Amino acid sequence: TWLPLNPIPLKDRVSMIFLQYGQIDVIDGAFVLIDKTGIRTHIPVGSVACIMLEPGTRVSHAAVRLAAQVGTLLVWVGEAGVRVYASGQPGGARSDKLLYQAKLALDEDLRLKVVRKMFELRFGEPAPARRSVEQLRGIEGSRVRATYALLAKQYGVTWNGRRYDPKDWEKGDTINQCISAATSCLYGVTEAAILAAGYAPAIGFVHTGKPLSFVYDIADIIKFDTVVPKAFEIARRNPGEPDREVRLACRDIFRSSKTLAKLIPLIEDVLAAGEIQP
Amino acid sequence: VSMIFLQYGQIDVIDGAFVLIDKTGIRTHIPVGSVACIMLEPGTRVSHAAVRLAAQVGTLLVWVGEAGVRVYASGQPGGARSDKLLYQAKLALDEDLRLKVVRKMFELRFGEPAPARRSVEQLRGIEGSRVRATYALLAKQYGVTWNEKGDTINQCISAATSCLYGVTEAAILAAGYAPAIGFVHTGKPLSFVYDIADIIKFDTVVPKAFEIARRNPDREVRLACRDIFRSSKTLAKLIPLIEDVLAAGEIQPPA
Amino acid sequence: TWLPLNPIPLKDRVSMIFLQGQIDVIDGAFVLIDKTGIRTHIPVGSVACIMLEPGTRVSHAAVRLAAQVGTLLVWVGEAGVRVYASGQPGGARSDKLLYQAKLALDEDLRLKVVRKMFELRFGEPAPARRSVEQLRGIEGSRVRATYALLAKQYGVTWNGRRYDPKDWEKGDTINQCISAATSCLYGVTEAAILAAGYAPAIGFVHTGKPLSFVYDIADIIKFDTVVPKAFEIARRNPGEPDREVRLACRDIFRSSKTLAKLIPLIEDVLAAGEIQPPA
Amino acid sequence: VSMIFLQYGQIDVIDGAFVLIDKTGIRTHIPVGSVACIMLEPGTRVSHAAVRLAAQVGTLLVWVGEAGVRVYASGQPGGARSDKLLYQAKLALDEDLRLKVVRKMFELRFGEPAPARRSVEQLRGIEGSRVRATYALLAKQYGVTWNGRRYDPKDWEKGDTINQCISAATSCLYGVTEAAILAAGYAPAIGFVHTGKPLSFVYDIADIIKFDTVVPKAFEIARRNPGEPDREVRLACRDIFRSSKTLAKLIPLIEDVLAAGEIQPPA
Amino acid sequence: MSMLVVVTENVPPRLRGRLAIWLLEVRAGVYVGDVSAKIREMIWEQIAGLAEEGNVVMAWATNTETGFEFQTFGLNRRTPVDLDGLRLVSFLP
Amino acid sequence: MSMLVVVTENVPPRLRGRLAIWLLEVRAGVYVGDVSAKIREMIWEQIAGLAEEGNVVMAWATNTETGFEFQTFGLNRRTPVDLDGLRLVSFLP
DNA sequence: TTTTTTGCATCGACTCAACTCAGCTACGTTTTT
DNA sequence: TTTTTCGTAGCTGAGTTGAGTCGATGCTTTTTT
Repeated sequence: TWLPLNPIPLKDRVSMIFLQYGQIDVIDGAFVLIDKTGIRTHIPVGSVACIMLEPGTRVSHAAVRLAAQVGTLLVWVGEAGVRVYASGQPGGARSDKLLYQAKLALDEDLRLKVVRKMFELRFGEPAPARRSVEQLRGIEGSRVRATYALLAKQYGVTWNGRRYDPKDWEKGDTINQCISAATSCLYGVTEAAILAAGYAPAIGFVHTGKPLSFVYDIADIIKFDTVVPKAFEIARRNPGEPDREVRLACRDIFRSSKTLAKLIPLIEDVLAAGEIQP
Repeated sequence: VSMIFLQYGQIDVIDGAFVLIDKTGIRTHIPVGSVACIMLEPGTRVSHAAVRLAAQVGTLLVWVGEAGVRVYASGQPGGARSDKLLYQAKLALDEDLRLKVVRKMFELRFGEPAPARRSVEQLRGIEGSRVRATYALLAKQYGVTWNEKGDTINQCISAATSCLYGVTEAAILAAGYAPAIGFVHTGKPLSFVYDIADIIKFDTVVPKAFEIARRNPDREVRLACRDIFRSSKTLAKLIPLIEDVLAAGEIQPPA
Repeated sequence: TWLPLNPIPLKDRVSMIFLQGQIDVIDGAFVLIDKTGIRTHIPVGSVACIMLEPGTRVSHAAVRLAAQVGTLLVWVGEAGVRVYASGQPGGARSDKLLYQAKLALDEDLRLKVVRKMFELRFGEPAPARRSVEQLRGIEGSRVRATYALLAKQYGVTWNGRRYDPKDWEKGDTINQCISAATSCLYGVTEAAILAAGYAPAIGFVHTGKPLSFVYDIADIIKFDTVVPKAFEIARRNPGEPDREVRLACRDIFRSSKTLAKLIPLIEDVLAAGEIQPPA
Repeated sequence: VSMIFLQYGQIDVIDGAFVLIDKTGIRTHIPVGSVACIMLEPGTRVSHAAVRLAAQVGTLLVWVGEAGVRVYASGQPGGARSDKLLYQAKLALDEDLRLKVVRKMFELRFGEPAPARRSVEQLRGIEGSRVRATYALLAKQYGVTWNGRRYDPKDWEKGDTINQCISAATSCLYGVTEAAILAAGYAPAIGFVHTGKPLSFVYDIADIIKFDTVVPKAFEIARRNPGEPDREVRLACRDIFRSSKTLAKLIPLIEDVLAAGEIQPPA
Repeated sequence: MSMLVVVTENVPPRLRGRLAIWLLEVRAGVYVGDVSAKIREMIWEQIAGLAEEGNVVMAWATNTETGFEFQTFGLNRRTPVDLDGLRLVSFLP
Repeated sequence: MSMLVVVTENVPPRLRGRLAIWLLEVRAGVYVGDVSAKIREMIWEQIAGLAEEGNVVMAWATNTETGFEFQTFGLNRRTPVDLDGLRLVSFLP
């Protein structure tokens, strides 16, 4: 005999865990991390929202299977903790919700309504009316720069725009690398949330075309309320090891500011602003 | 669409290409230009560098059972391309078009045009009827009594159809569409999978389910299906069928 | 090779537990063994009062142990009446004892203490320039009034607080609930007064008897807590009322910070005597 | 006044009388009218009915070590009757009465009256002096090397053998004295010479008679220097207490110490 | 959400792992976690369904007098005993 | 005031009893209670002072992320492991 | 060309740590004011 | 009259449960639209 294995609610979990040693295997039906020295470390995979796999990890078939059943999103990341790949629940979409999002995306009127609620949730005051999608997203650009400037001078950090180099890694600014680690964590839990809700991370409204469009859309609503400020906070002290410090700060923020708890309702409330009921 | 099934080794990168490794050395070499999708069968272990490579070249990883009789995990979860999900969506939510596809599905399944009589609700009665006829007749050529606590034959049929849903889901994910958005079947997370699978279920899978029931089992029905999917390239030919089912939709497909 | 064993704060303990077989000590732990050999471990350090029912027999080491973890042992009879108690022999600290004493010997200080007791018990100040025995006259009157009122909120046939010193069924169900309940209260109160370092014998309203101060303190909170639920239980006419009275007493003691508030109650009651406390 | 030490059995009730029971059956018969206090020595087990009986007749139960060298538990905790406590109290906080009690303590200890020109804090210097003299004189009438009584109560084996013997002995003495004070019905915390600590009066009573028996035998054991001086000093104290009825004679002495208050006592 | 402790003895490996899914195993067969009510009854029904005939005790933080509650499955020489509205453990010989 | 768990192995009987003074022993060497911070630190120093050549792990409920914290005394092959500010257990040989 | 190679659960025998108890022997004791 | 009787802790040697691993075998499967 055996019992079914169903995932527990996202609000009840730890936000994320970074694994980075040897090989991930399954033992007796549990997620296990083994290194080359034999040390087995058990990981409560069902109690985590995101498992970030850093370089040098190797996942068994059974492991990825297990993660999918307990509904944990697996995320393969690079240097500076940049999100590169994800794995989880293949039929993870629910038909009513997927079609809801889709039909919300296809006529551009509803699309516009959705976008405006995103605006209002992100900046806390209604968006200037009579304006259009590319225009308001222009506004969003302007206010974003204002925000980066302002953060840059409260935390007293030299800022020369958001630039990085997709080839070498240490070719980028300290602050920018912090920012990219942080934003990566946020995209982690956000993707977890959107997938859990049953929507498609690819179908977006402000950002479009790319596979994480909806992820970007949602995350950018709460990215400056939560993660980027503490990214600058870390950038100020110039630590030797910025990535780990950024993780600690991100988990701490996610737990203190109910982030996992409010992420799904945020989605539902964003999309509801757009016409037809769920 | 190009794809390769890998099994019993570790997937790592050498030279900036996918390699399958045993203690016997490199087992299968794969250049980055030749795969859009890599099916990882049981007993496989994916390296970080392999995933990094796949991510750079946009290669879909899918954790499946042997010959894809079960689908377990997928990279790019929730579909990777916006255009195809919206293509399929747009095809499914307005009902004149839904009607286009249902009838193309009908003809692909039965070889005879669907009567212009129609929408979606009147025929699901007919395919229901033609299905009763088919189960009956199949039950009668292989000489099987025809009328989880139940008869051997139906458990065979259900192992078989389960495998079929496996390989079908695999195909739909490979093509880049969403398993939840269906046309005949709706509402459930695997609707489209059901839609596609019921088109090709009877030419191959149910008959050998019956053969196995006659020879008297779930394990052997599963494995026999594994061999069927492998020998007759089922996943490989499933994809074009899906593309043409959806292309029957008045609307020009994505690129 | 060895460590000291100190009592933990009273506010942090379980109010009381009723036993039972024989109490023995094993490896330095309080153990209850019955005739079939079943050992039951009792976290004696986590209880403020252990009530020993008939048929229990305590070893020397057990009483020793209860004393060092500062748990009061109370031997009770049927109808759950307090009978005998055992605790720390040098459990009194001189500053507090002499404080209480000097508070007791001067009759003005005694009077102020009595008046503070009055105002804490009934909520609003005592009629001034009246005396101790006049005050206890008033307190008697207000008490009967209280019993009547309780008797008719809870709808219980009431003919006064009378009991008998020799048998068991000669008393009304209610009076019995009352004497069990009050026994529990005297339990935790004796525990508190002893823990604080005062003497249960030295009283102000009640005097002469070995539990005078216990009576004094308890009567302040007797009608705010235990007696009403004594009536609530009497209302139901149960077969064996004492155990239900026990449970009701415990949840009452915890729900209303009774253990937490008992020591401070003593301290400000005595502090009304113009003289400054030890610390 | 009257008391009995019980040990190595179960105390139960028969026909309304205190009984000590072992494997041989009834070991000791006790009528309820003849004991005010029952000292429970190690290895005893008290029945519920026994406690009930003791309670009806107001009998004090006291859990002690052998011959009361240690006091562990007491029935009627915190004293039983208010009068003895208030008597003692009133004797202690008034400093004229305190003074006279102190000088009677003095003459009971040394056999001679205290100089009236001195006061309490003046006197305890004097008795301190006599104490150093006595420790010296005892020190090698018995042949034990002596440089004074120093201790630190945080560790035990730093001090010399004689000093730890002395401290085992005085601890036992504090035992029987606490026992006596409890039996008389007074409070160990309210002292006259010693104050502040919960065993003040115990010290007060005990050092009066400390030099009778106990420190000398402490020195005897220190002199012959056996392996475990603590246990043998304890046992020797026990035997002294048993043979010389120490607890029994301790009580009247206490009553007289306090009666030396000119104030009339309780009944 | 309250702290949870699960102590197992003689349980098949599959239950050990199944518990290792949600809880942290600090000692052999001693698991610790912090879960919601409904997660606790889920874990419990897992225990009932998978313990076979080993024996498990699960205890969790509560608002009650002792401060926690606890439940058992299977037989152990330490059984819960009801005593004046307090649950205590007792031995058998 | 928080829930407390104490798990002992190969500890002398006297510590087993000492722990039984304050806590309730639901299993062999598994004790449970609900105590204050300083009662917990006392219980701990009782453990440290009495465990000898046994090994004990003590865990209690908190306000932190995981929901609990825990500390060990003596050596065991399941050790606490530091991982990104999360305490987890690992096996060794 | 005849390329059978991997991860994981189950099972059965073995080692090993530790709990639990019985019979035996000491002991009435963790002190200092 | 010669009345050694009790409770509790430490020790040591046996029965016993259960965890943990190794090596060998079976399997890539917990299904139904």
